[PDB]
Amino acid sequence: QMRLPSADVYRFAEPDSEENIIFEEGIPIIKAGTVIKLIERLTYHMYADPNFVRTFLTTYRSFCKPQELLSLIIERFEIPEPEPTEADRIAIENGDQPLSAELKRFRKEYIQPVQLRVLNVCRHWVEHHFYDFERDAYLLQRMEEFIGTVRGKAMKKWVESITKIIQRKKIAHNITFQSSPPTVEWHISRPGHIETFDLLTLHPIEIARQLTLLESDLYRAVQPSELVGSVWTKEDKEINSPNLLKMIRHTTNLTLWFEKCIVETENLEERVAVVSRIIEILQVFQELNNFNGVLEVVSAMNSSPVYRLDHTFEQIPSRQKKILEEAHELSEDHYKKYLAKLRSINPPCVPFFGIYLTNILKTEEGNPEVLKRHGKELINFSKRRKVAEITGEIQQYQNQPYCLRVESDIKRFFENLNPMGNSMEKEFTDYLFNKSLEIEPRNPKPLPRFPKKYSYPLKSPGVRPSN
Amino acid sequence: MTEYKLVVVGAGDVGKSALTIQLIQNHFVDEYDPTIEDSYRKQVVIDGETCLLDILDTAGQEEYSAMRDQYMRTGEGFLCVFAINNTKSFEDIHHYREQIKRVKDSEDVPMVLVGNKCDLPSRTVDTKQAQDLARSYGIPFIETSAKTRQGVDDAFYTLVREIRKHKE
Amino acid sequence: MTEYKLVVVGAGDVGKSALTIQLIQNHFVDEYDPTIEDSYRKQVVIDGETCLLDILDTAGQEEYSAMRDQYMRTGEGFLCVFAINNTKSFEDIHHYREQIKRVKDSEDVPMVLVGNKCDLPSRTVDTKQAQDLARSYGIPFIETSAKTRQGVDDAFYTLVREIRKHKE
Ligand SMILES: Nc1nc2c(ncn2[C@@H]2O[C@H](COP(=O)(O)OP(=O)(O)NP(=O)(O)O)[C@@H](O)[C@H]2O)c(=O)[nH]1
Ligand SMILES: [Mg+2]
Repeated sequence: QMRLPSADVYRFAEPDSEENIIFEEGIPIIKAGTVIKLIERLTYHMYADPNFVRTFLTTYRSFCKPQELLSLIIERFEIPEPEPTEADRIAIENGDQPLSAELKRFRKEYIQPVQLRVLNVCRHWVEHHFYDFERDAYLLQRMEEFIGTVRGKAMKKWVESITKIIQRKKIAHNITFQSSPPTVEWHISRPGHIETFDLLTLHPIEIARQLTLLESDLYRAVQPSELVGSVWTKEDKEINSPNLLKMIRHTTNLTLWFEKCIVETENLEERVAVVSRIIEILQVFQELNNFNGVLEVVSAMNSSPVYRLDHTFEQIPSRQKKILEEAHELSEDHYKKYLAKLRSINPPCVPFFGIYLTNILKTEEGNPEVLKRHGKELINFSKRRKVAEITGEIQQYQNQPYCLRVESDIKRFFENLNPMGNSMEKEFTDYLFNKSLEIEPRNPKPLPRFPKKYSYPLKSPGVRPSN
Repeated sequence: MTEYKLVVVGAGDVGKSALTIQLIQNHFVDEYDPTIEDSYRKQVVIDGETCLLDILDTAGQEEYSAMRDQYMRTGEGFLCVFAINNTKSFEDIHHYREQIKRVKDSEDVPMVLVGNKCDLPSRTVDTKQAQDLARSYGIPFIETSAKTRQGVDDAFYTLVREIRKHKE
Repeated sequence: MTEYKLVVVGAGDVGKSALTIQLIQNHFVDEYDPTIEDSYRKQVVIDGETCLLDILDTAGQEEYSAMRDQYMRTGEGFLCVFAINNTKSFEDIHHYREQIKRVKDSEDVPMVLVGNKCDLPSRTVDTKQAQDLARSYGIPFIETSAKTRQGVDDAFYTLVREIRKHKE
């Protein structure tokens, strides 16, 4: 190959061996390595592995401090020239202008790629994972000291880019659609009257479209820094993961709201009309590929207060019972039928964090932090590559937005949902169940008739849009 | 080959994911992949009869509080896991048992109280108190340690035996 | 999902990054910053069969990113982009195609010529001229603009059709 600089003056020139790095059995996939090797493969010169830059920078805070990583990036960027050969010295010794046959190759195959990928890591680090520099104001200063050090007309355009990004990130996305958004669909409730909004007054579609926009927005705000450390379960959940916990707590609100609407409707004829309205909404969630909503209506019909309502489910038309059995099969058998649906759709999506949270958490517990081979402790990069495949599977769904019109009046009604009221989690769950024992008492007690509650008609406009 | 559906139930700080893993990772801890089907499904021989365990462990989804009813409905037997360290997790077992009871709608549900992280010191819960609680419920009690894999097999096997007994 | 490793090649300042972000995130970037290596991942359905595009974004600055031969080794189909208001980048397509064939060591590599920057009133390159170049290579020709999101969804989808025909 080529004569890399001496391993004494340059740490990263040390040759690969089973005591440094382990490759998984055309780009090699590294199973483990010492830190020095990981930054060597992060900015390797032979091949381009732009996943590695994203996999390393997401998960490296377990094994390398942010301050220590940047010290390795400086040491990688400053590559010393290899010692000249004897003939090259003879020109150098006598003052003759040396041909530099090997140095000319070295600067084009080793320095130029490696110095260029180091700035790629530096700009990728600043642009995406900027929270490292905000927390540590000393790190940003060392970052800007390094950028000023970069010299040459080559790579003088890039240090303009990193600097532009830093000044943009320090002080802190218009979307273009090929198609016009479909027009808002209205029902008994008329636009602008927030006081008359409810489950039956609003059109089934527009409940489902505004919930999809509301839930998509909460899904697109979840950054990988709130998942990679298994941090949402730690005692700093509200500081580390405010975006993720706002989406979980929204999904819980709708599920209890769907429970509350079903069991609080005393009259059987009304209640059947409500349960059918919710299933019509669950049907639009499947059209919009809003799988979070599908599993927050399915989770309401499988809840203990609502599952037992066997009288109100017999009166549902068999068409809408076919939807609920189809929608409930997504969650059966460890989400096997839902995982196959998530990978065979044209995504605008709202996937379900239920299964990305239980995979990130079990991947971090199961696999060992370090691999010990030949008596040396290598960082288990296979553990942190599996984790970054999940946080990299979240992001391939966050990119594409929805082509739906945001209705400010409805979207405010769903952000301000308080099904619990002032009650606590256990009291409400009991309050819903006991109210379910009141409206359909357990056998053999009779089913008592109850007064009608809603004044407006209960005919459902249907999942079909008006166009 | 009967397939028993087991569900691990507990709080988020009692380390139940470690319990499921230690059941599955019996040989080596070099590798673990929760996505593939072999991670939550294990074929085991119990009392001379072969059977299959399909364990629904939902660690990390503890904040999805409304979806607990849907998860516990799938399984036939349940583990109620409480950390010996956390005295708070001990009074939380009652609610998990009550919820399991009203989901399956039956007064007697195949269940096994499990005490996790038993090996570490600062045992805020005594063995006698947990044994008394299990006697009150009528369910077995098992002490398991997530680190040393001590008693995990006992816990899952005793749950399987309770599932079999409730069937007959 | 079958995975397609698209590679976006082209001269500098033609819109490879704006055209790729426009497909991925549906938002147009106006600030111009040179890109060494970007990799974007998209899942789409193309002709009914769901595929996962792995769109590697290359660098366009000659002599300022000399790793070009490294990207072309790993790609399946290429997307030669030139800016129609920029004549110089149009002739450069021939060098890119020559550099692609040598690396892939074949003369039938799946390619698409894409003429970016349509919304700009100045036209230093005519559509008739570009199609004539596209006709000789046999690769199709797509007329795209990143700001108005015209043809950007058809440009990448066409290249997947070209790879699909080539693969069998
Ligand atoms: N008006 C207009 N401007 C465009 C269009 N496409 C790209 N641009 C602009 O032209 C410039 C090109 O940006 P960019 O997409 O980054 O080009 P690039 O190919 O990535 N440059 P490089 O290859 O060095 O990375 C940017 O200012 C971008 O906003 C278009 O269709 N219309
Ligand atoms: Mg670019």
